[PDB]
Amino acid sequence: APDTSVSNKQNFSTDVIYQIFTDRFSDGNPANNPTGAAFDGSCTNLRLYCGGDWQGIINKINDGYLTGMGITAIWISQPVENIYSVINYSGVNNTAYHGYWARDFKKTNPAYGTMQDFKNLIDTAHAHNIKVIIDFAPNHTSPASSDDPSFAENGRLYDNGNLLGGYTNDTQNLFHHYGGTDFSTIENGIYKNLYDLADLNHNNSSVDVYLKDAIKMWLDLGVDGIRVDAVKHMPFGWQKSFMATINNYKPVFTFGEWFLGVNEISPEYHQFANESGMSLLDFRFAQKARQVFRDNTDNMYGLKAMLEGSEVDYAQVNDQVTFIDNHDMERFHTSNGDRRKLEQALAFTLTSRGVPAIYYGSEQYMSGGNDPDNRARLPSFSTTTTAYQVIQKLAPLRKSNPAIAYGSTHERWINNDVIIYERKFGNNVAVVAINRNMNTPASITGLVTSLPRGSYNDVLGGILNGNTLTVGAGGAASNFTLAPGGTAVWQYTTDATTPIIGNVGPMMAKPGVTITIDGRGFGSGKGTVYFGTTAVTGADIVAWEDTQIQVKIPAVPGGIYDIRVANAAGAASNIYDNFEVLTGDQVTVRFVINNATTALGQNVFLTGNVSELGNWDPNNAIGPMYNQVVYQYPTWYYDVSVPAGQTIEFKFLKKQGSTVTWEGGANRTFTTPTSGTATVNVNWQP
Amino acid sequence: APDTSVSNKQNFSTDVIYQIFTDRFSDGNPANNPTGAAFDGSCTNLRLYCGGDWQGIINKINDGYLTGMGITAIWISQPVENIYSVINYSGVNNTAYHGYWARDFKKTNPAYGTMQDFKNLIDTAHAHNIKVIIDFAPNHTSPASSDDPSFAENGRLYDNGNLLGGYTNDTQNLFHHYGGTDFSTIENGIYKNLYDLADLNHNNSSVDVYLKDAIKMWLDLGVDGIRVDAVKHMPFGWQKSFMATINNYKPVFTFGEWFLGVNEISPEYHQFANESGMSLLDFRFAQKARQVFRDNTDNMYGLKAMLEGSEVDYAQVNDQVTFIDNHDMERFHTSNGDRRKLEQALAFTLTSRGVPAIYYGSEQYMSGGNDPDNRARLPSFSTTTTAYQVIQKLAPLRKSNPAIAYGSTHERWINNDVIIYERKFGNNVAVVAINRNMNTPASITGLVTSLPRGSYNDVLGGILNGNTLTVGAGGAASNFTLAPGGTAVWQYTTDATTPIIGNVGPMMAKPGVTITIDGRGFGSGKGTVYFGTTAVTGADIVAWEDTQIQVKIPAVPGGIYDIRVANAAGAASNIYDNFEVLTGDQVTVRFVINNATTALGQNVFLTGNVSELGNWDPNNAIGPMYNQVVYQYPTWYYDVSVPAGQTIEFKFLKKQGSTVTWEGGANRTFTTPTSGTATVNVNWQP
Ligand SMILES: OC[C@H]1NC[C@H](O)[C@@H](O)[C@@H]1O
Ligand SMILES: OC[C@H]1NC[C@H](O)[C@@H](O)[C@@H]1O
Ligand SMILES: OC[C@H]1NC[C@H](O)[C@@H](O)[C@@H]1O
Ligand SMILES: OC[C@H]1NC[C@H](O)[C@@H](O)[C@@H]1O
Ligand SMILES: [Ca+2]
Ligand SMILES: [Ca+2]
Ligand SMILES: [Ca+2]
Ligand SMILES: [Ca+2]
Repeated sequence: APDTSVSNKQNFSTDVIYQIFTDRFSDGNPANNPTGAAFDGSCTNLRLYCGGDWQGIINKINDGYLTGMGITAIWISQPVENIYSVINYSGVNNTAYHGYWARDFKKTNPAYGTMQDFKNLIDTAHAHNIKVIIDFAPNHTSPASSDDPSFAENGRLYDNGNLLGGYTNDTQNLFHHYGGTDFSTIENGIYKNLYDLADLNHNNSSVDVYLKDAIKMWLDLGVDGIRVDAVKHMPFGWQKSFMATINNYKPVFTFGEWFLGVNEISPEYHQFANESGMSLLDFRFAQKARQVFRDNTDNMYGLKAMLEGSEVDYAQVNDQVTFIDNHDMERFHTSNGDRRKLEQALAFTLTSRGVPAIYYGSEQYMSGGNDPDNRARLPSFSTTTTAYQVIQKLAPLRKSNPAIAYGSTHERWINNDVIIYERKFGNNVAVVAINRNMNTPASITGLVTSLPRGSYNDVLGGILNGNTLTVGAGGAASNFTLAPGGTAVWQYTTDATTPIIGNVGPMMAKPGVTITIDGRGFGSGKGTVYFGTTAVTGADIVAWEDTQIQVKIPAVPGGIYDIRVANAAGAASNIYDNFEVLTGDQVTVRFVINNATTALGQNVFLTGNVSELGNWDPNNAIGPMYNQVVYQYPTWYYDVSVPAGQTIEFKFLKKQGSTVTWEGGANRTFTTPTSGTATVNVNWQP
Repeated sequence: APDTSVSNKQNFSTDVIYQIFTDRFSDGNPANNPTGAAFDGSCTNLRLYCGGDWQGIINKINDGYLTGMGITAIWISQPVENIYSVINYSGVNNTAYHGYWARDFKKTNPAYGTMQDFKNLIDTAHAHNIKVIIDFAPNHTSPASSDDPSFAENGRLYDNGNLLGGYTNDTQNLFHHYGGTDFSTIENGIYKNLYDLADLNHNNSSVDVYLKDAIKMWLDLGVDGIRVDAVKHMPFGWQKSFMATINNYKPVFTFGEWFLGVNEISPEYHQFANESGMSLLDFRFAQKARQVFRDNTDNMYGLKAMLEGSEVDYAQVNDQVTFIDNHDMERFHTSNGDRRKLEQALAFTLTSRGVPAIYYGSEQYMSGGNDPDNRARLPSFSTTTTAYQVIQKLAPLRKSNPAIAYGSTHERWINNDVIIYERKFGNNVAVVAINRNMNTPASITGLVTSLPRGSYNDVLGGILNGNTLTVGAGGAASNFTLAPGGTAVWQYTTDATTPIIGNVGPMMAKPGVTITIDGRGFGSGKGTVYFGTTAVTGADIVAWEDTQIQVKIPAVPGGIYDIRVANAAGAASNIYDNFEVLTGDQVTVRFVINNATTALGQNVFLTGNVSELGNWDPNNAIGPMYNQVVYQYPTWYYDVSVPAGQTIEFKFLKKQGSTVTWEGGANRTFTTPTSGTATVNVNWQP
């Protein structure tokens, strides 16, 4: 099937995501509305249920509101049954309208709909070529107090109606009981509770298996993507075994939320995007885009530096989900802010690298502060706003122009207020020019592009005051004045003769899994896929066509491989690196080491004989291990994804700067479980 | 030996070449000076001999003039015996002072020195770590008139004293007798005479073998590089067999001259750089640098487009020889024009990609128009000009900082008069800021670089009004004013932990030849070199150290290969592409096809079964063939380098866009000569 197909659940760069708070979009079925204290039909108390549901989204796909805008994927609230309690927090009543307070991950939230309503939403979305992404929040169940078991539903977890347990009297340790986080360390934020939310214990085998069975059920119902809540707050080794469960079963595009503030660049955030098996909401993009287009706290050089820097720091930049606002920030459009600012920031996001997400109601110029005020019901379904038309004109280019979906980003002209950038993929080109200054025109002289000679018409049709671009010989444009607030997009597409890989999904899986390689120029006849120097041909290539190849991962040793395609004529593609072949299915094992005393800046790590443990390489060792909450120094601990059902060999080490101190003695051995978790508890061998 | 060693004859990106017109630099031996009418000791008449010789160049290496400037390679006038005639062109007397009128390619020009002086020059240069490049001009001998055999020496060619023949009564057909070129087409400029120079006929086996024995003789005398004259004027297929003779024998850096005018971008020029086996004087760079820093006929946006476009169009941009003026251009500095223009442009060239060449006397601010006025005797040997000091501070960086020798070029800040670019190779960084505006300071706000946080001294120590750069977190530099005319260079080096290939030489040779791979991070232990998927290890790697590997080309089929290095730990490098493995030694064969009538825009091409003939691929066929001068339409002809001593199969095809029309019949076979040339004259087969 081609790369742009709705059946491509693995890669979303050709898509535009519309993020819906299900309760706040459309009430298509009033019979499923919560009653009494839990419901507010006027939606003026934004902490209560207003009535929006899966039938309302079906109705808006059907009548052309969503499809008219060019949307090709929707991201909805977590679908699972939530608690029914109305919680009073300091006067204000609060309900689970947002879908984040789960009680049963195997059932639906009936305010949103039934299992049949969910099936009908999947089938309507697919019939209209829209992919469906669901939130999934495996970190916690709901607000709970173990001291007061009558508060809310005491964080209770059920498995298809069957009670597994609550927070009070948790004799099975389904939950963490360490108090609440103060967010001081990443360790602190993982094992302590977020606010009053009952923290699930993923080291408990019943919790691990339950959540893995639950995600497979939603994959069996046809979902096409997953957005994981609070990835900063769950053990990264458990989330890698969770991603291996998805990828080795039915791989679908998965991304998480790790919040970053203005000007925060975090190593851990970039490591997580690069090594977890999921991508991230691109807060680095979003925060700089709001500084340049909204708050004017940075200029075009800051935007350029973010695009140039992120291209390097994210191993797969085409998988990162970009946005200009969402449920965790003030709405981009403000009361006293010019609407052209929103329109430009949307045109920039839709033409930039990554997978663009638009927060519902952006096209209706909704304004509002932070939660709950950024989640008002959307006030209108007018299809004639400039913002609606901006998305309607640009969002189809992700499907039709491979340069927009996959290309490189090249700054061609810049000054403090103007950027002109080019996206390029093979011979496909798009050029975007943005003047954020609203009172001064920009004189553009000396613009060179990769466009062939011609008079290119602005894809926006002059609605954001764009103009035609005349390109002569050598891609040189004739000079022009870009209007105050001007935004224009120019493009050229052709068929590629060289194979070029634009995206690969999934990025981590065991031998025998089919991955999806998307791009252009592969040709019609089956050629060769290289995983390192290993060639895969014939029957192992499950499908081959010019924009997409599906191929089985060869039985190569676990490790990181470069992927390369050669078409039937032997012409080879660019290399798409950082593919992780797993040793096999994964389980999370907690490694605990006692009596590992360290100096200042010296930390304990783990390594061993499988790729999952760094293959005995100190530079790739697992850690630094943790040593504050579940166990305290000099005992260190860490939850690590490792191959299931096999005897691994390992050793601990201390590292400080360039010095590695290994444990002495014989190498340690451990036979991992086939599913569930296990704990290894040992003592430092000098 | 390391990449920066004087013994690395294959790659010159760590060098700075100083171009010397031997007669116009230093007369170190007055006893070898031409006498009488051929000589002007005062060098007032710039068309006569002034006395400069190889002993004068030895004296300027030994007294510290050249070594003090940081020069690491000299490029001198053609060393071979020239005609002795004083030619009178319309009253003006003229001699071979420039070395371009050869009469014997196997002897030295006596005015420059004996064989002994040449060997002493090689040894003195090498002892002082200077490489030696010679001109070689195999397109012609000298001014000749077949009608008047008494004019000049009638272009006579000798072979070590034995007359091979002259232009009048050329019964052996050593020369072309088609008249002079009008430069209307490439074909016209190849087979007709340049002005009155007796054009050699490379399809004559005596000429072919003589010129290849002559070059081999000079490689045996120890020369380190060859600059070939008039590459646009010899058959490209003969030039490729000549380059293969060099590269399969004693590979040295070879580059040619193909003139480009202002704003001229030629596809044939780039195709020759990429496919001939030699690189080129980078006229594209030179013309744009002059437009921006000398003439003001373009601004920094055009310089940016030149850097960014040349990156892509040259398959190996690190091998192109850059410059701002030379023997075929008016001097960059004008009579009492602003010296800071020259000083900024030299700084620009010394810190940019490729191999920089400085024309002698640039450090003495010599001015003058076109030939012979740009070749005056240099007027001073002062070592205290600002220009001498600029070369001295920046030239060593090509040896010490691999980002300047090999790195990418990245514009980081720009406006009409200011460019700030960054060179990067691994984590080595150099950042250059240039304000060409001589009256307006520039406030640089928003500069982001790859430099670590800290303060950086301008490497030029303020001599071109540069300043200290303070870099904070994120590579963001503090706001500073770049003075009018300000140029500053800031850098950071640190050792490469992983393999990075910066250059490969030669780029075209047969199996068994040793090639030189230069870069950083290869480590001291032998690793693996890949030519495609063919791993080469052990005894086939002739030498391996951290900055340089020498390895023998494996016995793979002829074709274009990617080269990649993996150090002993298995970390792999970037891919260096476009390496051509030849099928074997090369001979040039003339292919002639008669009765090949074509339509509007339909042309004849040759293809065949060796890689040299495109391997039957019509998109890789040799052509379009020629049909004007040696043979006339509908007879087409072409001189093609093919493997020597074997039976090749071939066919002709006609192409008009995408329609390929083949000859009928069984494929033609020919057994190529082992040495010399051959002609295949054949009839179109329907
Ligand atoms: O704090 C990050 C994450 N924690 C849990 C909250 O329920 C969720 O909405 C939030 O986005
Ligand atoms: O000597 C202890 C430690 N040293 C280095 C070896 O690679 C590793 O296998 C061993 O466990
Ligand atoms: O083609 C330019 C070139 N032509 C050939 C001439 O010999 C040389 O003097 C001149 O520089
Ligand atoms: O297709 C015509 C020509 N092409 C290439 C084939 O190898 C040769 O055998 C054939 O005659
Ligand atoms: Ca409802
Ligand atoms: Ca947690
Ligand atoms: Ca002399
Ligand atoms: Ca010629």
